[PDB]
Amino acid sequence: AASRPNIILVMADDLGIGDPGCYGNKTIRTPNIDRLASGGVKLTQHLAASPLATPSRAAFMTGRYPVRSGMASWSRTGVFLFTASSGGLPTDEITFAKLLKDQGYSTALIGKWHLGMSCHSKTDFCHHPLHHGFNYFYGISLTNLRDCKPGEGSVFTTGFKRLVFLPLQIVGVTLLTLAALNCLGLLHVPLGVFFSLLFLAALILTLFLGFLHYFRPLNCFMMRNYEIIQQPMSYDNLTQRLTVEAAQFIQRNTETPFLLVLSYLHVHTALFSSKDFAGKSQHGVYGDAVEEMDWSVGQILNLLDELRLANDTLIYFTSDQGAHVEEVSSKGEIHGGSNGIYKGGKANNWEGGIRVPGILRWPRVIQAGQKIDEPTSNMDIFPTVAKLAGAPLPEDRIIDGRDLMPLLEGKSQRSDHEFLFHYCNAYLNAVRWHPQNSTSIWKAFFFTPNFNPVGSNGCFATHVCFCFGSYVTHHDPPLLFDISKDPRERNPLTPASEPRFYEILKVMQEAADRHTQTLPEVPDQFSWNNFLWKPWLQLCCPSTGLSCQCDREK
Amino acid sequence: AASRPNIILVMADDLGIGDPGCYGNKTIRTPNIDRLASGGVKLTQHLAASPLATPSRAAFMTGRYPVRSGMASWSRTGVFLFTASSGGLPTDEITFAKLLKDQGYSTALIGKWHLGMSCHSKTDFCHHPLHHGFNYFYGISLTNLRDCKPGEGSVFTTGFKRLVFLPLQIVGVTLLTLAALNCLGLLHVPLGVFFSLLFLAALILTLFLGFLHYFRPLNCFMMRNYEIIQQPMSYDNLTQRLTVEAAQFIQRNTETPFLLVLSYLHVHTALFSSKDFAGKSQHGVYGDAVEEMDWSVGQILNLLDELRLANDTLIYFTSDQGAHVEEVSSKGEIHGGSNGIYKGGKANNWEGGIRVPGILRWPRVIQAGQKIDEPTSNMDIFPTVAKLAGAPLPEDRIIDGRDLMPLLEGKSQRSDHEFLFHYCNAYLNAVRWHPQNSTSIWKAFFFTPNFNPVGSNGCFATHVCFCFGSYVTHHDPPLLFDISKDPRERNPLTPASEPRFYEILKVMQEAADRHTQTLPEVPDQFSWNNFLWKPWLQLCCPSTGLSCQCDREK
Amino acid sequence: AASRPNIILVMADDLGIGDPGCYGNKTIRTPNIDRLASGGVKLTQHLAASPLATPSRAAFMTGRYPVRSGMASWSRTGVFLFTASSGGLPTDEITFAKLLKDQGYSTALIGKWHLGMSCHSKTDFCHHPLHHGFNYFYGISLTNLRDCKPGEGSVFTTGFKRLVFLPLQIVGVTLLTLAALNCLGLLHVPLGVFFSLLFLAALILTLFLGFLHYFRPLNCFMMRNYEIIQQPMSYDNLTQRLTVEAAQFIQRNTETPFLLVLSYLHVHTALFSSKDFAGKSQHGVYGDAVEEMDWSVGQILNLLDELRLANDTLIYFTSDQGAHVEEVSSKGEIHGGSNGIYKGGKANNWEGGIRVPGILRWPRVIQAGQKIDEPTSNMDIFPTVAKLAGAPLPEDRIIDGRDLMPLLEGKSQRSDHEFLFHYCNAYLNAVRWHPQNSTSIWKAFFFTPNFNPVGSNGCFATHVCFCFGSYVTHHDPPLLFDISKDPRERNPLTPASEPRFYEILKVMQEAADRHTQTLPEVPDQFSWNNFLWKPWLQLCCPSTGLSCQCDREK
Ligand SMILES: CCCCCCCCO[C@@H]1O[C@H](CO)[C@@H](O)[C@H](O)[C@H]1O
Ligand SMILES: CCCCCCCCO[C@@H]1O[C@H](CO)[C@@H](O)[C@H](O)[C@H]1O
Ligand SMILES: CCCCCCCCO[C@@H]1O[C@H](CO)[C@@H](O)[C@H](O)[C@H]1O
Ligand SMILES: CCCCCCCCO[C@@H]1O[C@H](CO)[C@@H](O)[C@H](O)[C@H]1O
Ligand SMILES: CCCCCCCCO[C@@H]1O[C@H](CO)[C@@H](O)[C@H](O)[C@H]1O
Ligand SMILES: CCCCCCCCO[C@@H]1O[C@H](CO)[C@@H](O)[C@H](O)[C@H]1O
Ligand SMILES: *[C@@H]1O[C@H](CO)[C@@H](O)[C@H](O)[C@H]1NC(C)=O
Ligand SMILES: *[C@@H]1O[C@H](CO)[C@@H](O)[C@H](O)[C@H]1NC(C)=O
Ligand SMILES: *[C@@H]1O[C@H](CO)[C@@H](O)[C@H](O)[C@H]1NC(C)=O
Ligand SMILES: *[C@@H]1O[C@H](CO)[C@@H](O)[C@H](O)[C@H]1NC(C)=O
Ligand SMILES: *[C@@H]1O[C@H](CO)[C@@H](O)[C@H](O)[C@H]1NC(C)=O
Ligand SMILES: *[C@@H]1O[C@H](CO)[C@@H](O)[C@H](O)[C@H]1NC(C)=O
Ligand SMILES: [Ca+2]
Ligand SMILES: [Ca+2]
Ligand SMILES: [Ca+2]
Repeated sequence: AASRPNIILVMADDLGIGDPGCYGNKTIRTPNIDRLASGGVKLTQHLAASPLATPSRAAFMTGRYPVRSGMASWSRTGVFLFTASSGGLPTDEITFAKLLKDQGYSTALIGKWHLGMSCHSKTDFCHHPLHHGFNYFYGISLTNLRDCKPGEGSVFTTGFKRLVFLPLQIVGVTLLTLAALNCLGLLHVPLGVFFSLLFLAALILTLFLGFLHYFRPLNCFMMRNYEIIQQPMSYDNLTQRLTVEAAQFIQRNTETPFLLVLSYLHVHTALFSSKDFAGKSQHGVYGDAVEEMDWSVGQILNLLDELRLANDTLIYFTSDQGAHVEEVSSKGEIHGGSNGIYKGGKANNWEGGIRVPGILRWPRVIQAGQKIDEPTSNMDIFPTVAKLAGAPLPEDRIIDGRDLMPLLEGKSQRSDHEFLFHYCNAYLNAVRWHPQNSTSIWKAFFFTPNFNPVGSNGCFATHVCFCFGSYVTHHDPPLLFDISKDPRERNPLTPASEPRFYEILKVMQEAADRHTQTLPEVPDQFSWNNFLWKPWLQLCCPSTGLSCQCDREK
Repeated sequence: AASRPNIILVMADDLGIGDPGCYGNKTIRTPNIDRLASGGVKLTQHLAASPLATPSRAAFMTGRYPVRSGMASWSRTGVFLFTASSGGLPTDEITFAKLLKDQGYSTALIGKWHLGMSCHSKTDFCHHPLHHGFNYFYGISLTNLRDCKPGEGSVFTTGFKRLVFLPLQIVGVTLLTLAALNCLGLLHVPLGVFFSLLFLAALILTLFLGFLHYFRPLNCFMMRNYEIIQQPMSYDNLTQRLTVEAAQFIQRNTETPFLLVLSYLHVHTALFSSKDFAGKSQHGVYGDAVEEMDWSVGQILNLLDELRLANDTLIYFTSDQGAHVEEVSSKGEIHGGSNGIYKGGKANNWEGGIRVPGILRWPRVIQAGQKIDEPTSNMDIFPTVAKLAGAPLPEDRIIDGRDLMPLLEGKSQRSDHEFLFHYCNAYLNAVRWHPQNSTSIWKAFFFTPNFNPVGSNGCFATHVCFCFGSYVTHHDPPLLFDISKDPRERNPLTPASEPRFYEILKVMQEAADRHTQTLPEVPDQFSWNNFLWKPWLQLCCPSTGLSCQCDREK
Repeated sequence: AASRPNIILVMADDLGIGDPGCYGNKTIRTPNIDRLASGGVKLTQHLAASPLATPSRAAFMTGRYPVRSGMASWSRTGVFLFTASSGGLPTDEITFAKLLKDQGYSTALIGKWHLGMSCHSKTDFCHHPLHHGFNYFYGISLTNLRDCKPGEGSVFTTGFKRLVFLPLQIVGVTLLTLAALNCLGLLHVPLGVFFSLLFLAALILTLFLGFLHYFRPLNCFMMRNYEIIQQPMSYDNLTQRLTVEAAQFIQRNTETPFLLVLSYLHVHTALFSSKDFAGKSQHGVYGDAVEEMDWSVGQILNLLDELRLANDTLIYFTSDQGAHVEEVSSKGEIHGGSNGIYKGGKANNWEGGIRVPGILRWPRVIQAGQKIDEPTSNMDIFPTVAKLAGAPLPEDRIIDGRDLMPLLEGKSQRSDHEFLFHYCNAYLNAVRWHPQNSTSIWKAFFFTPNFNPVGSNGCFATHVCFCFGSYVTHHDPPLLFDISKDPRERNPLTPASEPRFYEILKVMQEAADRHTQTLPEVPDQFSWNNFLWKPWLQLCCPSTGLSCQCDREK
């Protein structure tokens, strides 16, 4: 309440709720994260606003459902995949960094943004962190990917199938069949037809080889503020470089209230580790990455102690969504983390998709060793930090998040989230209703993703499930659950609360009905126009030839 | 004589007469085959009707010289090389399986057929085993080949030279020369000429890469009856899978007279072995394959003993032709077996080409431990088994084979084969005359194959010798031998029997003359029309894309 | 003086003056070369006439500056790089081999020529050793190169950049950009434009792959006299094969005065060694090659002792120019030798480029253990050997070399080289003035090569420095040195001899002025016409197809 503490918000990438020690895992070392939970409050029902990166991060920055800002797609691509695309967090949205910057906070983003970069010109930076309330940025504008690390697979394999391999197999089989029919004297094949087929194969293959050659340097690079500093990105000491930049930022601000958003690349695939962590872990390179990340967190923690800032710094730890079930190396090396008890994971709205770790420590104000089981959202951070900074909330627009501090301080027992809505990109997937004066958590599913292998935990054919069409199965009436009684979501409710369906579904359907009546009519940041590679947007660190390449970090 | 015993005919692929233990080899373990010879009769002059697979097997199935059925080519290709080709054992030919099936035998083929599959439509199966007297088929329609096993060479290298590498070298050298002449100002080369050359190179290379990609799955696959069960064929436990199918067939017929043809893939190249045999042998992976094959034979033998069928089962063991001398890995790893004393081998009519093991066991009727040195043919099985089954011989056509049982039972001392003819595919290579009341074996050569390396045992330039033109050398007068005196064929007769040439060559030339007067005028199953790949004949096990691929065996 | 001794001239390739034991190196074993220096005279200021192979060897053969014979280029290519090019030592030049052959010497060249081969027809051999005074030739017509040994790099990388990789990157980026603009609806791209781009890429790549495939066999091959004997050249026992041919030549001439030029392939890159030398050395495969070369020299030395020819054989040892500083494996493996104290090296006119070992032994006439510090040239051999053979010098043309024997015999104290000129290919680089009755060595630089990495010893961007344009920096006034006081050339003279510049530069500039007034107007053996690959000049040892390939040595 206008006391202006320092604020550090830490976001892991695809860390599952079953990964940290303090959430039940007995073999992953996260001693510094569980230190945070033991010294503070550990949220038990903390819900990301989407099970994919870009929309979850949009909602975290704005305190607003991603559909309110057109940051959720209608197509299969739910996150930005090219740095040189025009979609991004709209210029008229207000982040908590801007709210806090307007109150005199020093603001910095270290690590992953994934909310766009430029719009019309490669230097307008309309969606860049520095245009969205951050005074300093060190990190990457897009995301880590398999493709960013050579010999680690590709997130584009499904796409290569429709657009490259299958057309090229049709052309090739047509050419071989025509040549045989010609040779057997069943068909005169004009050379023009052979020419057309060879020409088409050569064009498809050239485009494909161009994509293979250029994607990593054009899309996997490090920036400081508006400049490229390493292209392609090096994984050498990556996490340590992020740690040093975050520690240095804090040291520049020991007498100035500051806001640090520390947005790790871990543990999104293309897993990696320094020499100090490699090989020595529970579940493969995944474990080394998880606990390299915990090391980095401890380094920041030890800094605040050394600098005597720990008592009046609020620290929040989360991941943007749950771990990715379908993430399996071609050699079967099991990447992706654990969501523990809960079903599903990244890219669906089963509990393992959206229930993420949520830890808050603020030693001066928040009682240590607490545990909040009430439903909270990662959109709640926006109003929490705004009030703490003395920044008024925006009054020209809806804010879906709710201040956490009355709950964190014991002034309140039940959170201000009687209804929450679970979107699958742009499509309303599930409604959550934790009724008042009640303990149960009603959860209806307008649809469910068709898990690709039988009985399997995920959608291993398309690597992620989708939200619409052939990949999904609608349910009428809505398909109801009680998350209070079974977290594992392993039995769909019907015989128990049957004398209650139509009365409680009507109050949940009206909530959705009332809800989608506040959704206005906004540009789609994921339209083809805004998703596709635009040559004039491509940032290219000057090198020899037309090559994009430098290591100004070195 | 209408006693209807069970009948098992076992055919190895390219097993040389110098390979089995019971034929003199002191380092290959064939304990189950030599068991057969010790319990039965071991033929010393058993002669395949051709030194190549397809015609030898045609003659074995029909009891008839391959030229009688148009199953011998005039070109360099002597065996079928594509499953989707229309040549095959003609529909009007009668196999011993059909003769025996018409007497109520249960009939089965396990393993290699190599006598065609379909004619006009991919499902007419006009040449398939089930249309030629077999009630059940488990195996492959074509043959094992180097190309069926990845990283094992190719039988098509000679062909790649004429059709791919040499044209592509001409185009490439023309293009480089033209570019230099253009650049030096000696010749204006229109872009159309460069375009034509590049276009032609691209087309040749695409066709070649298509062949490299598709040949194995389109031609190396397992079938049961009319259905593909594994495509491409897996070599995992291959011989054991064949053993189980053959044992199961016998077990379905313990009270029904049955005919099992067991036609191994061993020891034709693409050699292979289970884990139980790999590495532990005499002469490389060849030895492991030979004695894996002997293991399989012992398993059938032990079955008949367990089931109490051994006493009234006739068993025959042979290979389709002699071992392949010219079969040498690129790394020099010596594949192909041994023909021992005899000269030549697979694809020529020297003794090592056509003299093959021939073992018969029938404990109730055939005295154990016997040894027949009289000339016999692998065409003799057809009338042997027909009489045993009570099936009358076809009387509308010539049968060249002769019942073996009077000889096997000691009722006769000299076989009914005063003259035999040795074809090199469609061309009469050699005449054999074992005169009556005589011991010598006169063998004339109308021509001989030009062994490619000097003094070498085979034709290592084209991998096999041929039967016509540049690869051969005619001889007038016919070039005479006495196989009784030297098996090694190491000295051509002239000074010894010189006062006998013109009198005995005239009686052998009249035999050939009389012989080729019975050869009628028949379709060529090896014409280009019938040898070449026809797209509409291609069996393709349904998979994703246009790919031919399944493992319904699994 | 018409005593007709035998004469052996030994030339290493790129052996630096800091490599032999007898010149100060304490870790390279050259026991047979330093034996030569201990038994004879070791020249301290022996200067190659050029720091590149072809012109240095031209000047050695003719006793004449390379510009006098048009054997120095104006372009970046300073040596012949194709056997099938028409440039070469002009037919009107006279070598010392021809002078000596005309006096009745038996003459032989063993090893590297690098002065051309044929002119208009592949069999005119207008520039071949046998047309330039040698009666016998065993060796290579061009040079050893990285490209002659597979997996050893390429001397053409810079060229691949301008002519292949950069054009192909422009075409590829244009194609990818056009495809994206077309796809985004900003530009209709006609198929003709895509076709043109693909066609151009295919042509560039075909030419490049043709160069990669054909360069080694077409340019790296062994000859005896006018015939190819091994194509491509084998490195197996290469140095030993050269040793045997040189020893055999001597043995054919134990009673006939003979001239042996033994021109090693060592130690030019594509380094190599027999089994007897591999792995056991100071500075890598370079050391093994250097001391394999010393072994070969000892073998010739021991021969003359065995044959009792050592006392009246004059032996000379040198290398054609200094070691190559910029020669570094891609894996950083340090190839190229050491120039010791002196600056620069191969392809520049700093002292390390042109100051080479120079050893003479002639036990009957030359006092052992001597050391000549006077400036001498590798052009001095021509008149030395001519007088020894009784051959008169050519009187229709200038000879720049000067007989060494008055100096070697102690009849004279100062050499006849008051002025020498240091050419960078065709461009006068430096003037050397060792004034008379003086000890200092004045050296002016009209220009200097711009060493590519900062402070680096060489020009590592273009692998060698050049002589003109962007790679060089002119100096007015000429940039003066005193080589007597500092060999390392590490301080440019100005404050010391400042009251002497304009008076001594005017006498050195007049020397150059007077000098270039004797340079006549001659064909350029390095014109594009004479450097470029001509298809009709290509020697091709007959093989299968259009392939150039044989091992008649075997
Ligand atoms: C005629 C139809 C062509 C459509 C091709 C669209 C071009 C796709 O653009 C791709 O985007 C990536 C940029 O990050 C790059 O790696 C590749 O250069 C590029 O091929
Ligand atoms: C300094 C920020 C970028 C300005 C440089 C503009 C030129 C960008 O050049 C880019 O190079 C890429 C591969 O080399 C291509 O794939 C892109 O089409 C091209 O736009
Ligand atoms: C214009 C001249 C073209 C003649 C090419 C003949 C096509 C050869 O057909 C080949 O047969 C095999 C089928 O088993 C396949 O592996 C290949 O698809 C195919 O290229
Ligand atoms: C089920 C028995 C076959 C019916 C399927 C008909 C389609 C066969 O498709 C075949 O695919 C091959 C490679 O994919 C091509 O090389 C052949 O030209 C093509 O005929
Ligand atoms: C239209 C412009 C084309 C110019 C290409 C010049 C051809 C270069 O000639 C090259 O020389 C080498 C001979 O030793 C060979 O290895 C290659 O065959 C050849 O490509
Ligand atoms: C015997 C001396 C040479 C006579 C043979 C003339 C034919 C030379 O053929 C050469 O083959 C090379 C690659 O194969 C090509 O690159 C050359 O353009 C071509 O001229
Ligand atoms: C923080 O609070 C604890 C407990 O009240 C105290 O021991 C510690 O010294 C405080 N640190 C600072 C920097 O005030
Ligand atoms: C703990 O994490 C590992 C991998 O990070 C996972 O395999 C395991 O299932 C997790 N624990 C539980 C109880 O799920
Ligand atoms: C087969 O014959 C042998 C010897 O006559 C006998 O020992 C054996 O029991 C017989 N087997 C059967 C199944 O009749
Ligand atoms: C026995 O077989 C091996 C290979 O199978 C062969 O090398 C050997 O020559 C054979 N024995 C005789 C006597 O030929
Ligand atoms: C060479 O000279 C030395 C010393 O004068 C002598 O010992 C040796 O025998 C001579 N050799 C010949 C071959 O004359
Ligand atoms: C001796 O030679 C080696 C390599 O041949 C070189 O590294 C070293 O510098 C040389 N010695 C001196 C004193 O330069
Ligand atoms: Ca994520
Ligand atoms: Ca065979
Ligand atoms: Ca040199």
